[PDB]
Amino acid sequence: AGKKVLIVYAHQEPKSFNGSLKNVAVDELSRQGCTVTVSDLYAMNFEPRATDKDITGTLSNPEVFNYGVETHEAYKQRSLASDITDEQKKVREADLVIFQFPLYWFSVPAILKGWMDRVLCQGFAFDIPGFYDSGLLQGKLALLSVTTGGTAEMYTKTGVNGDSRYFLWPLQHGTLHFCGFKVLAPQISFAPEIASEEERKGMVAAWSQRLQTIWKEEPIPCTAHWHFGQ
Amino acid sequence: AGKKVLIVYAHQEPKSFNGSLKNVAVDELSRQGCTVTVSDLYAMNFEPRATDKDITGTLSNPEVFNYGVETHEAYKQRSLASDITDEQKKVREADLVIFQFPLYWFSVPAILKGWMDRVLCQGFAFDIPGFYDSGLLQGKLALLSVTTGGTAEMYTKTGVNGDSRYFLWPLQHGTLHFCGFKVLAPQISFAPEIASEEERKGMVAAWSQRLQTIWKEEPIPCTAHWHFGQ
Ligand SMILES: Cc1cc2nc3c(=O)[nH]c(=O)nc-3n(C[C@H](O)[C@H](O)[C@H](O)COP(=O)(O)OP(=O)(O)OC[C@H]3O[C@@H](n4cnc5c(N)ncnc54)[C@H](O)[C@@H]3O)c2cc1C
Ligand SMILES: Cc1cc2nc3c(=O)[nH]c(=O)nc-3n(C[C@H](O)[C@H](O)[C@H](O)COP(=O)(O)OP(=O)(O)OC[C@H]3O[C@@H](n4cnc5c(N)ncnc54)[C@H](O)[C@@H]3O)c2cc1C
Ligand SMILES: COc1cc2c(C)cc(=O)[nH]c2c(OC)c1OC
Ligand SMILES: COc1cc2c(C)cc(=O)[nH]c2c(OC)c1OC
Ligand SMILES: [Zn+2]
Ligand SMILES: [Zn+2]
Repeated sequence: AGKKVLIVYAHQEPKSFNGSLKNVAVDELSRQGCTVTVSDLYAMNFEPRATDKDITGTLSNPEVFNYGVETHEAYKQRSLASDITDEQKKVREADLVIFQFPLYWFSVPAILKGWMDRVLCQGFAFDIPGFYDSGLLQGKLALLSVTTGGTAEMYTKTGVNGDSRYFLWPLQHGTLHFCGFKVLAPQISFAPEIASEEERKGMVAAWSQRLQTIWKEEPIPCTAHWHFGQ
Repeated sequence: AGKKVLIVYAHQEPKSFNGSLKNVAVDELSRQGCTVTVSDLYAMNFEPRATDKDITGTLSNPEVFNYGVETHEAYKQRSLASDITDEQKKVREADLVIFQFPLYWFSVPAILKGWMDRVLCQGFAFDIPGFYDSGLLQGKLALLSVTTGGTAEMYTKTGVNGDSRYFLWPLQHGTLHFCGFKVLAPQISFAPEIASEEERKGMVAAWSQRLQTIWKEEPIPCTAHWHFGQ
């Protein structure tokens, strides 16, 4: 039915497993009659650096640059760079934001980290006060769809990498919940490179099949308990 | 002495509290007679995107681009882009790598994420085998000197942000420990912007004092227990 989805996609190679997961999301959401938009960050040469080029107006303090102060004021005055406002319009319209990426250093690739740093500015995504459950993107859903090099077993509490949920914390809690998003359970596609060709097709099908009923899902409780236990 | 230090610094404004912290680290380590080098990433316009420009010459598989495979092959065949190779020479020579940055979204700014993603490549920082305790940079020390916008009290386990140690995990453990580093206790300068002209000088002065005895320090046990445990 009547939903708008933004997929923020961070992989260099269209033929990759990430590209397959993004393409199946588009195909299935499209099939459902949803509105779908993809921000293909590498193809867009998306600027990840937080710099003074992100404000085009008179600086609030031209003597000592403070990226958070200057972008907050620029957002209110409409003087942010247009690549930022282009992504902001997509997020604003979206009911669900899916992030599709390979795990780099237990986190997002820098090009996507740059999307979070620059697009989710004060005034647009949160305010002080106006964060966590009162964040400005309240009402919207977010979902991380992550691929890893490590196996599910490496990503357990007693495994070497620790539990998968541990690395989710700065993303689900520190970023998405902070901006007010309700967070759907992560899609984690373990070790596609080590899996067989059929185990891969299976992981792509499993994502497609989940997407069929994504509008029926409740979010996670995005708490310290959920991520860490005890 | 005879020790080498690399400071990887990620802040746009030389007059910032981050800039002050970097400058006192240069001043004090220089005073002790250490060899000191600073990678000032915003001044270098450091590239954060992981792309096929990171390999010069021609590719291992030009049909399907795999960043990890290609940069592993390029490292071995000495055909990585010169910005990467320049940083790897700094790291190879360094006995201690200090990361100086403001926390962005419970993590490093994207410009710094990009240095970790691009410089810490397979064959250089890690391989199979050679990770965690046996990572390729074993013997070297690493230290995160982070400033935050939130207060220490927000960064307690039952506070709004959770324990600081929770966000340190993907950086200290998933990145630095993985590559072989012994991780020195992070230096966390909580909410400098809400603090006095002093308190701030207190904070800078304490970073300078800690640096006096930095070579006597023992690394933290970089384990799940240290980050999450009882
Ligand atoms: C800087 C860097 C940091 C990293 N850090 C981490 C980390 O911290 N933790 C960790 O676990 N991993 C890490 N990795 C590894 C990375 O997460 C994995 O390599 C990545 O997740 C694999 O996803 P991919 O799309 O690149 O896989 P691909 O190699 O593209 O996928 C595997 C295979 O599936 C094929 N395929 C594509 N579509 C389909 C389909 N329709 N059906 C069947 N097969 C298909 C592909 O062509 C390929 O042959 C890191 C990698 C780099 C480069
Ligand atoms: C995208 C983004 C994401 C963020 N995400 C997070 C997050 O997840 N969690 C979080 O807690 N915060 C977050 N922050 C806020 C950020 O971490 C802090 O704003 C930053 O850490 C403050 O350090 P600074 O150097 O930038 O401060 P400054 O503003 O430069 O420091 C405060 C004052 O100290 C002055 N000063 C400089 N040198 C000295 C000195 N020698 N002695 C005394 N004073 C001096 C400065 O001029 C200034 O007036 C985020 C910010 C942005 C922009
Ligand atoms: C930094 O690169 C990689 C890092 C990791 C880390 C930190 C943990 C892990 O379990 N697997 C990895 C991996 O896959 C085997 C990588 O390369 C593909
Ligand atoms: C994205 O920006 C900010 C984010 C945070 C987060 C996630 C937690 C926190 O405790 N403080 C923050 C902060 O300091 C006021 C920021 O700067 C405005
Ligand atoms: Zn949460
Ligand atoms: Zn560790």
